[PDB]
Amino acid sequence: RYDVTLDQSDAELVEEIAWKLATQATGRPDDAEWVEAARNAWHAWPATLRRDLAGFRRDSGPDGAIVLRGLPVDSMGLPPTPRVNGSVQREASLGAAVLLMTACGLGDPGAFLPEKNGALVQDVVPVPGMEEFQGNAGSTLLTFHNENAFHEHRPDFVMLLCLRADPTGRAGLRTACVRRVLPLLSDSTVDALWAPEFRTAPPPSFQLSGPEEAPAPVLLGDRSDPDLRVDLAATEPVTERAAEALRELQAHFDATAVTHRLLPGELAIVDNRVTVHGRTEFTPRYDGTDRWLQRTFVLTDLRRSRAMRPADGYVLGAA
Ligand SMILES: NC(=O)[C@@H](O)[C@H](N)C(=O)O
Ligand SMILES: [Fe+2]
Repeated sequence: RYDVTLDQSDAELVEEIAWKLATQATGRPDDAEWVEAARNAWHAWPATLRRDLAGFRRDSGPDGAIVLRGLPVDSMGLPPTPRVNGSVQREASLGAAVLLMTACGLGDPGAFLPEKNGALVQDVVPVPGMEEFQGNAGSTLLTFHNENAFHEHRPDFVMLLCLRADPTGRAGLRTACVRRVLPLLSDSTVDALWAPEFRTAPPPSFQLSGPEEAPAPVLLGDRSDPDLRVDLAATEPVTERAAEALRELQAHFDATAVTHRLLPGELAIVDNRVTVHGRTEFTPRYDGTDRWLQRTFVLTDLRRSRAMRPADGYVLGAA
């Protein structure tokens, strides 16, 4: 129940709902009125899909991820893949519709002002000159991370909708769940990961060489079913045992990861409380045919971040 292919009937209904939202709803995706329309439209989805999503929200399973297949994307109408840094989806579209409806089903959408200018629907596309970036515009191997790990109100879910697959065949999303990793880790590493000996900075998407947060543990919550907070690029160990812990953690992420090559109309939803993600190295063409995902973050309890959301909006900033 973590790999869901829409049947023809459900696929046609969601298509209808997404078109209606994209073409008839007033305003544009970042407007509160559009998110409200998306929230109402979500409740028109077939019960089967709403039940699937509700089940995943309640229990994201041993891999902490779900992939839905057969969602609407306008492949014939799709323009060349953007090649600019900071690319975001400001205009109404089927992709924005699918993402924002689903976000309202799982919680609410949200974004962070310093990243992709706080857009609710963000492009994940390779950008010339950014090949070596540990982030959405890169094409070198992207290390495993919780999304925006530094942040107190980091995404609860990360949703990635494929508009255009990587035509080269080398790119794949990788997800690794701590539920697979924990039983395999050495006792010394587990003890290390519970200790406040790890310091984490914002990812480069926020800025370059940003200020690191205070030292804290990687593992959080329940001893048997913990959450985690780590970024193998942005998390610095404060002690020697923390360094070894990170090395062993990395090895087990690699060993336990599931690799997904997404196709158009496929939506991966990663539970960011328990699952890290990364991406394989690939060689972009930079000819408008490259990999194109759109990404929306979900906050399961938007209320918690009110102090960071002026006018009770969907964009989180300082204090
Ligand atoms: N480390 C991360 O969380 C990255 O995915 C970052 N949000 C980015 O878009 O590059
Ligand atoms: Fe990420």
